[PDB]
Amino acid sequence: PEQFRIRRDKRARLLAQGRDPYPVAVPRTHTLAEVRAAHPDLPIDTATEDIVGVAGRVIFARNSGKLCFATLQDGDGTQLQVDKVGQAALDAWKADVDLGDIVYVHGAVISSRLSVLADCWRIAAKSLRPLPVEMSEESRVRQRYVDLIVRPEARAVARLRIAVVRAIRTALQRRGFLEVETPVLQTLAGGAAARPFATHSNALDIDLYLRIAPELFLKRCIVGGFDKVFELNRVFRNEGADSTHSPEFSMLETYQTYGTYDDSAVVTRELIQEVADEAIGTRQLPLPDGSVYDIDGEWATIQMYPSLSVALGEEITPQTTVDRLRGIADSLGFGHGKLIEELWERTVGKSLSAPTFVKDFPVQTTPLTRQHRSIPGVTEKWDLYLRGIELATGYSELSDPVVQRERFADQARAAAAGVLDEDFLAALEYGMPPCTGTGMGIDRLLMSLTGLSIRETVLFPI
Amino acid sequence: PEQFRIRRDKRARLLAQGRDPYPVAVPRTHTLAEVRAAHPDLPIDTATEDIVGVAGRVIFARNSGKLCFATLQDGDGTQLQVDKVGQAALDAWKADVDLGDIVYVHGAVISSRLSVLADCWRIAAKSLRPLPVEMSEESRVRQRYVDLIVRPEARAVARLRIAVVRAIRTALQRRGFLEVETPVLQTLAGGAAARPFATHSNALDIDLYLRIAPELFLKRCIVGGFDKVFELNRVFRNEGADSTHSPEFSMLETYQTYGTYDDSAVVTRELIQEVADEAIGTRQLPLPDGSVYDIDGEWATIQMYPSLSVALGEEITPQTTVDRLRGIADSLGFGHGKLIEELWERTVGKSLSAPTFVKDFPVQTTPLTRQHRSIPGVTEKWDLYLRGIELATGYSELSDPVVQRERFADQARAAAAGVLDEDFLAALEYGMPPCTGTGMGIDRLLMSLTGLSIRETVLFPI
Ligand SMILES: CCOc1nc(N)nc2c1C(=O)N([C@@H]1CCCC[C@@H]1O)C2
Ligand SMILES: CCOc1nc(N)nc2c1C(=O)N([C@@H]1CCCC[C@@H]1O)C2
Ligand SMILES: N[C@@H](CCCC[NH3+])C(=O)O
Ligand SMILES: N[C@@H](CCCC[NH3+])C(=O)O
Repeated sequence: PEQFRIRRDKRARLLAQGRDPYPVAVPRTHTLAEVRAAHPDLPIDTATEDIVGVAGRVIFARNSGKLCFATLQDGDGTQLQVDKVGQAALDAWKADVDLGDIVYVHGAVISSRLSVLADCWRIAAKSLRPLPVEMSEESRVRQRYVDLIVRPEARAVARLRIAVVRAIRTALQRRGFLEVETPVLQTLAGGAAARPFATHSNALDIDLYLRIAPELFLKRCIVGGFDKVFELNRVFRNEGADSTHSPEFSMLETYQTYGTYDDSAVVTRELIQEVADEAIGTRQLPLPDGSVYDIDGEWATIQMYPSLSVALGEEITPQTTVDRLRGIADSLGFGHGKLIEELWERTVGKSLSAPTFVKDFPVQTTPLTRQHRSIPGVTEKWDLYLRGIELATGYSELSDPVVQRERFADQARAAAAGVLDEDFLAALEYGMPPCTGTGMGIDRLLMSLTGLSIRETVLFPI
Repeated sequence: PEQFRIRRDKRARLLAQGRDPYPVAVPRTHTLAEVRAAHPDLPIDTATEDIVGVAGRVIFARNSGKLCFATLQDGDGTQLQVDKVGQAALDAWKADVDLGDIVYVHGAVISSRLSVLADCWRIAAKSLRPLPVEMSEESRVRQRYVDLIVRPEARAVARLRIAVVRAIRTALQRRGFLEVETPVLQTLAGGAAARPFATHSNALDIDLYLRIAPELFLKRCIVGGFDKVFELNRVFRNEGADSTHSPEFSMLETYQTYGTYDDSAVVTRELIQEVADEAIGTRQLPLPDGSVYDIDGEWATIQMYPSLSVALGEEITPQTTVDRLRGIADSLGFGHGKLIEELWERTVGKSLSAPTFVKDFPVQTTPLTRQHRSIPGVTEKWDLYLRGIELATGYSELSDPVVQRERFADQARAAAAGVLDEDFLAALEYGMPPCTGTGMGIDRLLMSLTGLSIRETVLFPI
């Protein structure tokens, strides 16, 4: 609290002295990593004539006499510690240097009874705030910058999420997918059931809506002649937060002409497995529960109605009235579809461990997905539940316009108190070849793979 | 207008007949491209026993007698045209098929006095809207889906923008950069001078601000130990539209520890050149003006004050009063910095052809960029003007906090009528190693490379 001020003192009396604590440039030559990787086994307490210039953060100090010792930590986490040139050197070192301070050092590299000793040295930046040694998982998230410095785990994760996301891109691109960019500000926001964030434009004297999802535009792409498209990026759903939900988040969507939810469920499996392999290296996923979640080999596929039927010891179908459902609903603790999914989730959903697609969903609650090819009353959507998390949905995509138009009229009357995406429908009545969309949640993906909270999967939330 | 209805008729009387015009699946085996690429020179009017199943869009028809002919166009643009099985076949073909209709065909492939002839065939989708044969550059943008189908140029561009953006990622990643993701909804929006879009959260009973730029968060990353970071993605600036300006757009930012605006100007050059090469294949850039813009080899670097001095036949410096500037301003047609840039742009800026960085900018108007190392009164920012477009800016980055804090107080009093990013400043007073940010505009990048309007560079604007 106090030593805040002391650090400011130390800054001032380096300006007026004309030494620079925020130098433009400082001729670093190697990363601590690069040093390590060059010099694995050096005979301890022998020397080598590799001059280098390295920068780092002083995190351990042990100042004593003619000689000070200190740990330098590259930002990536790597570590290298530190007669030679000048006593004034030592006095500045002793008097000027605190911890959390960024420091360049020149010199040759040696083994300690692996450090370096100084031709030159200089401050690259003066911290006017000492690093704390514990911090609340909440304070942590509010100051990720410190987290990242002091807490290793923050580092690896941040890097992982990145590694994963590269993995995804690598994979889709290997399969001949083209990443596209579609609007975020939209005249009306479609592609999912969520309340949008609305904002005012000065330029058009109108409101605008942050995209809850890209599907409608991504579809317009397929129309326009895209074989295979994805768009990995952020969506905004104006609603509550919870372990699995957060109002802005990063989402994959995917679309493949000439293929069905059967095929896309396959891709989605391989996709996820490739990711694990690229970014983690095992399909036997370690967890803070000491446990290991296996995701290798093949994954089960069950139907919603069937699997639910077995669960309630009773046949349930598209046919089953609301009253029956409602009643069964009560026996345990709006409309048909909503009840089926509720019941399904509430019974079969919860119970699952290993990786499982469910498929064949109540039409009532899947207006964008095609009617099932043989079975009446249902659509060709899957969900994919992975270690007990709804991670992804695939669809055989509703290409028919008039069906689709109807699909909305019903949805629309649903919340009336007395406007459709006419352009989207225009799009469809130009032709849209058969295709299967997926959607996947990137935090849930990591969460599902790791057991980390949604608050740890991303750099900066609130 | 009328033939709208006829197409709907044709749809209905295929449902009630139990044939399907929006089939879930249709067993395509090859893309028209794949066919072509397999069968270059086939002896014309000879045959081959490669059965395949291909889909396409019927765009040319010539129905006549026992035999109909029609061009099929893959979405990517490729083309293949089309006794065998059944007369009913021909009757459906004649009666059922219109243009813009998506069509699967099975059979073996042959050379025409390169088409295919039909084992099987089926509709994959029925267009209830005929393609128009011209359309306004505005109507075009409002229905990109049609544009893409009927207008080749729409295609290539869409693909280019994608190719470019992959190029960028390829390049940065080759140089050891890590793409990150930072908030879009921000408690206050910083990183540039623009009015934000504001939106209400239901959850927090508060307003929120769409990011005008990532710099502040991207900086917090560098603090946290990122060596090299970028973030390619969308920003929102709540302001006018014009040939170079649009309220939501896609932007690269970049940050490199231990390097200066000198270095980043180098990267930015190589980056741009690599892109051209990957996505275009020449640095001698063809244009609708018949002309060619050369971007190869090295590019000029001039200083703002100097270059302006020469322009007005008079010495201008940090020192030059507002009154003088204002006066010179009048001689041709707020504050110091604003005048210098205005004058510079208005005189030297306009005059440039070949690719040129300007550097050494008035501090007044660059609060985030470090003070120049030797020269007083200026900062270490460059702009990069490419074929007469402001495409990119680099900075040697202001790491000092107290300076930075001050920088804002001045900015803030500037628009007072009587709140700073305290967290950002907190971040900085933990330490931020010397580094150089860039920012680049993706549409301007393409615009600069091609001569295409900002309205053609993106898929869906308004
Ligand atoms: C990380 C928080 O993720 C989400 N937050 C909200 N608020 N809503 C959704 C997710 C998420 O991951 N979603 C996915 C969307 C595609 C299908 C799987 C899943 O529903 C919805
Ligand atoms: C395609 C429209 O681009 C822009 N629109 C607005 N409204 N503002 C800017 C751009 C753009 O490309 N910008 C760039 C930002 C980084 C530095 C170069 C350039 O200023 C600002
Ligand atoms: N739009 C879906 C994702 C794609 C589903 C397949 N078309 C969602 O928001 O969940
Ligand atoms: N934030 C800048 C781009 C990065 C400049 C370098 N720090 C802008 O909005 O133009």
